[PDB]
Formats: sequence, C-alpha cells, structure tokens
Amino acid sequence: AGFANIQGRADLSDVHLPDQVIKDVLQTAPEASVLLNRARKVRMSSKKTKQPVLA
Amino acid sequence: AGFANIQGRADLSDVHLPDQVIKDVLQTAPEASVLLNRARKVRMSSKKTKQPVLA
Repeated sequence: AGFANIQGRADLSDVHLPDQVIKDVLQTAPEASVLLNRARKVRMSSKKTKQPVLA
Repeated sequence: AGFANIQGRADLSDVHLPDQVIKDVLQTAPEASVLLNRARKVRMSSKKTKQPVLA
C-alpha cells in the first residue's frame, strides 16, 4: 500500500520501549521497640541474676 | 663357596631396585564441546535475557 503506514507502539520490541526503574524501595522506616527504650537497662553476665528484698 | 655365585635381582631390596613413576597421566587429549566452540557466545546478567529481532 501507498498511504497511512504509521509506526505504532505495538510494532516495537520490549528493548525499544522499556519501563524506567526506581531503585529505592517504597516503605516506611522501621519502628523502634517500646520496652528496649522505656525500661531501665542492665548488662547481664550470667543466665540468672538475684537480689535480696525486704519482706 | 665354589664358582657359580652371582648377584640376582631377587637378592636386592625394593629400596635398592625401585620402580620409576611417570607423573603424566595416559589420556586422550580432551575434545572441546561443539556448542561452546561453534555457537556465538554472550554474557547473560540475569536468569532471562531479551533481544529485538526483525519481523
């Protein structure tokens, strides 16, 4: 044919028409723990610790 | 005693008469793969690769 030949998106390869990528993941920041910040913090050096109490 | 005495090989130790060893293996020189020599080679960088072709 002579006329009305036109280049469509359907005529090209996936290598001609690639999607753009964003490397940054869409997420919210990780939440910090309640007790690991509110509670008083002590360094243990055995499986158990003991304290005397007035009773 | 007498005149018949001569040293045989059966009279010497395995350390006196050691066998020589040859460290090269007797082997048929390895033919290469057909496809890895004959076919066109490219580096892939993911589980799938795609290319354009004329239609």
